[PDB]
Amino acid sequence: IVGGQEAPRSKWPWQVSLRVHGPYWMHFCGGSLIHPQWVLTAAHCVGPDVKDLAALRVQLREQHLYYQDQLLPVSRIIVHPQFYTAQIGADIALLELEEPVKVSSHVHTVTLPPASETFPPGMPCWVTGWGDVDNDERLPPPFPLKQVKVPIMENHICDAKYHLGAYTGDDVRIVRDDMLCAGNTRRDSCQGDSGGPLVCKVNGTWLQAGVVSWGEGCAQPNRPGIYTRVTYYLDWIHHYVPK
Amino acid sequence: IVGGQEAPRSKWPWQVSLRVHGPYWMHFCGGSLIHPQWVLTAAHCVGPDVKDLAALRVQLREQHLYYQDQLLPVSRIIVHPQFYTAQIGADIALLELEEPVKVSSHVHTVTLPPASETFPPGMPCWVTGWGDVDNDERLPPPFPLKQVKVPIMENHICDAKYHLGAYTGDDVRIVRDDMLCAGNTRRDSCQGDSGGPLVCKVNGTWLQAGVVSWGEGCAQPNRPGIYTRVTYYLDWIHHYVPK
Amino acid sequence: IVGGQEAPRSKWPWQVSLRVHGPYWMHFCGGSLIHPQWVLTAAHCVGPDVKDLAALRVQLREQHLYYQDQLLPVSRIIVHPQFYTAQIGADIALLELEEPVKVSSHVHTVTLPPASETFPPGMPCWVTGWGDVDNDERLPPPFPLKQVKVPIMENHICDAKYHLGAYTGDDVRIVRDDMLCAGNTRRDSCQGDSGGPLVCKVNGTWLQAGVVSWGEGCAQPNRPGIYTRVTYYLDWIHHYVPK
Amino acid sequence: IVGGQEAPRSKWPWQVSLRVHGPYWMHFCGGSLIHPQWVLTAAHCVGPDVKDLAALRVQLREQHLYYQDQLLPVSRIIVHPQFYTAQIGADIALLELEEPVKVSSHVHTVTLPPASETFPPGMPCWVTGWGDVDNDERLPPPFPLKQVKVPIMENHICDAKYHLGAYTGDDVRIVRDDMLCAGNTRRDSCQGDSGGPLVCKVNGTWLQAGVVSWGEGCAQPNRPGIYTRVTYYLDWIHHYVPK
Ligand SMILES: NCc1cccc(C2CCN(C(=O)c3cccc(NC(=O)[C@@]4(C5(O)CCC5)OC5(CCC5)[C@](O)(C(=O)Nc5cccc(C(=O)N6CCC(c7cccc(CN)c7)CC6)c5)O4)c3)CC2)c1
Ligand SMILES: NCc1cccc(C2CCN(C(=O)c3cccc(NC(=O)[C@@]4(C5(O)CCC5)OC5(CCC5)[C@](O)(C(=O)Nc5cccc(C(=O)N6CCC(c7cccc(CN)c7)CC6)c5)O4)c3)CC2)c1
Repeated sequence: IVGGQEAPRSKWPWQVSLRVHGPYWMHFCGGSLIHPQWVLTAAHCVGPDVKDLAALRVQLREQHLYYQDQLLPVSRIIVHPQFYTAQIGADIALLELEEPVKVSSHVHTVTLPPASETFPPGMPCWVTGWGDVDNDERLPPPFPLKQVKVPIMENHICDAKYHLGAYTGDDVRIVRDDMLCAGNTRRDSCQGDSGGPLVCKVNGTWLQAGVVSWGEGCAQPNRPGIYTRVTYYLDWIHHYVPK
Repeated sequence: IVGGQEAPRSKWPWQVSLRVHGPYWMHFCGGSLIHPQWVLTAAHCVGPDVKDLAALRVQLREQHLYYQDQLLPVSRIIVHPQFYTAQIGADIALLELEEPVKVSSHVHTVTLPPASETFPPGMPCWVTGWGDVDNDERLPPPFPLKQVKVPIMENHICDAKYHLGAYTGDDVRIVRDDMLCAGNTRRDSCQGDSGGPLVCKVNGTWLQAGVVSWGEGCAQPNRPGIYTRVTYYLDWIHHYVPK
Repeated sequence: IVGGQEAPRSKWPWQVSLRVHGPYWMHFCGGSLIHPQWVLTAAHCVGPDVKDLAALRVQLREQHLYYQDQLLPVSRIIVHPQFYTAQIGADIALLELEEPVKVSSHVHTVTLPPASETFPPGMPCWVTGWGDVDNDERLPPPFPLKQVKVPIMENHICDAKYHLGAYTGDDVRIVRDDMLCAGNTRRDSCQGDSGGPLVCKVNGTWLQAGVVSWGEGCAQPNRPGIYTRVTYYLDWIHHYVPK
Repeated sequence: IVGGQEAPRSKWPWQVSLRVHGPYWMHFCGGSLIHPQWVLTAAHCVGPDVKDLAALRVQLREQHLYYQDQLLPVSRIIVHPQFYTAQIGADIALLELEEPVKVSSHVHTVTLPPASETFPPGMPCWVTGWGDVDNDERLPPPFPLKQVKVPIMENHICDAKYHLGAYTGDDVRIVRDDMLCAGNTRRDSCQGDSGGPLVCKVNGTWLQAGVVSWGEGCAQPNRPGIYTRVTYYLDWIHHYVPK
């Protein structure tokens, strides 16, 4: 998270950290608890090549990575079959947990938006995670969960911005219809935030609008952060995740 | 180049080295001289973001990088407008030199294929460059130009290999019709070879079939190297480069 | 620490962590609390060049680095005047804190040896710290304090091992009389343990025999760890540190 | 070499490069040809631990490393038995070549000073090599031999300078009597120059005054480069090297 600050302990009860087996169970991506037994993340965190389920675990909301881990095994990785790279799209994946989580005030699910939900441009939304604090700058120990408020932008404007200073033809699309953009040169998601949630409080209720997916670096001029647009994939989500 | 040998001095008179300004004019991609004032290379070497032309030079064929440099400045970078990433495609670009070079047996242009040539399996094809000699393994000093003979694999066969060990659905095409595949687990291009030529000998004349573009790693199982298919982009090249 | 285990919370109440200012207050050496206003450490951690005091803090015993920091500023760095490099010797220094700390069962001083104690082989001695767990292998998050029991080797025996596999003449002393040797190819201190304590239990009271100083690598054949011999420098310590 | 420039091809005919076996025969230290069959270098290049002679080779004067190597095997490494570290001293070593070199105008020996030679303070002397061009800044390809003129300083002044900004007692010697200092914050030797020569033209004749040994970094304030003083070790040199 670039430009953010450390979250309050009572916020973001759905944030999860994805861990890979090595010298220690290292954080490599975020995710969100969308059902007691399912985590929503980015395909590129876990694909497109098949990975060993035994080398993946999930950690539910922690204020500081690694301090009090209680790592959870995964029973299935479901990567959207249309995924090959983030810039092509379909950058979305589910992780089925071995057990359903017992939810509490502190750890519980996020609400998915209705299909008809229109997150208007400029709506203040929040992105969270334990990623880099700027380009090639790791989050320091003790690894606090960070948050930053990022305004939604229209795809047409996000696409336009990505063409400024690029050779790509102005009619050749960069920001696809299954993506969603937010952020600016002061506030953005970054590497290691991928897979985590972009949430908007709509009339009092938090909804997950996006999954951190890509961008050209972090908080660079005319390069806002790009997310997988949750409404676009609700039908695929609900093919696996009970409603 | 993986599994090469050092090229003989008399071979590959069209090979060029693209240099970026820093503590020294460092090689980052290859190219090919296709006219006395024009180099063909990969878009991803110079795009999709617009670069300062002053920080780019071209070196004509050299047997060892850096030892006898005579760097040439570039007047225009022209990147295919459909280009955004190598995985999507249109990974092709042109550099116009500030001056026409003088040709000789030593240093001369490569012939572009006619539109009809498909370069089927069994064609004798070579890829050349100053790239890594294996995954994350630099070409050592004195940086000789290397070559390797690479077997062509039909696109559909290549596409199918790319799906092995992947989550991506089998009907979601990875290897696109503007690409071409060549190489195996012994013989491949690698990072720093990008933008260089894949040339095949057809009725006694070397024709540039491909531009080194991407792959999953270098000489990895089921992951042949991928090249931009030059025939696809002849009309575009001809918008800029004279007969 | 090589071949350790994580220390129990109730052990080693004198262990401290020395921090340097940067993107975060990063651990670079250990120390020991020998009086409420004084930390003992290795000269090479803070010398021989004079450092900005403002860029140095001390952390009192912590079970995991960084998670619950309460950093303390230092008023004086006092480095043994004979010190230039750890191989020459006098690898010993004192930090005076700006305030006296409050002691407890949790956090308290270590007892210095009487001048007469030699710490011969077979004494039960432990070394503790937050250093590497093997050569070029960091302690992973969550950075627990580690301990390992290390066998003492008499100086002359140690000196003789240091000559094995070396060109240095056998009568040119390597392991000096102000050093002490402990450890083997399973059990050793390592980088980032420097300045921390080697403590041995003598008639029911833990005495600090040594300050982690140097070695050829960590747990390498014929290369036990080398510590500054605290008895050697008692008079110097007592110039500064009260009874 | 810091602050220098590329040498003329006709200068420094005695410079040699020491090579270690790996992915390529990499330069790691310099040396000087002091007899047709002997190279003078620094002990720390090849010691104090014993190394495999099969993994060492010598390269005679090259204008650019690696371009035209003709590597020579070594028949014996003689490390001064008083050597353990550069800061202690005796940082001098000989390498006996498998064959005597046929000397020429281009490649030939340097003259050793008489024992009585006094290189006065301020005498302009030259240091050469293929080392770093500043702290942690490698010499770029194509690796030209560099030179820099460095004035000799008296040991007493060099020692004094190393005490400025240090905790080491002003009467505790840092720059020993078997060392010699030269250089300043604009001109110095650096890492990878170790083992090479410091030469002074005395009344028309080049003599080797020093062997590059150590310093605190390169071209840092009050930290001139430190060399092994050749006159000090003439008797040891001439114990092995014919006169
Ligand atoms: N043997 C043939 C041959 C010949 C020559 C060269 C090679 C190479 C090709 C590359 N390669 C692969 O294995 C490889 C394979 C398949 C796909 C890819 N490409 C990628 O997936 C990737 C990545 O995006 C994944 C991590 C980088 O790598 C590519 C291919 C060459 C570079 C790329 O197309 C690429 O780098 N994409 C890209 C495109 C646009 C922006 C960014 C970028 O700036 N990022 C940093 C910021 C980050 C981010 C994360 C979270 C949030 C934000 C928002 N602030 C941003 C997103 C990525 C990255 O895609 C690489 C190694 C060998 C092989
Ligand atoms: N298991 C016990 C244990 C516990 C804690 C820690 C460890 C470590 C200890 C260090 N270690 C060794 O293997 C080791 C072993 C023996 C000796 C040494 N020391 C050295 O020889 C060295 C070097 O000087 C050799 C390269 C660095 O390393 C030391 C020991 C700790 C650091 C040192 O004392 C040291 O660094 N010396 C030093 C002293 C003064 C200046 C410079 C320096 O700034 N240099 C950079 C510039 C360079 C230079 C080259 C050419 C020309 C110039 C002139 N401009 C300068 C010279 C070195 C370096 O000596 C290191 C790894 C494990 C082990």
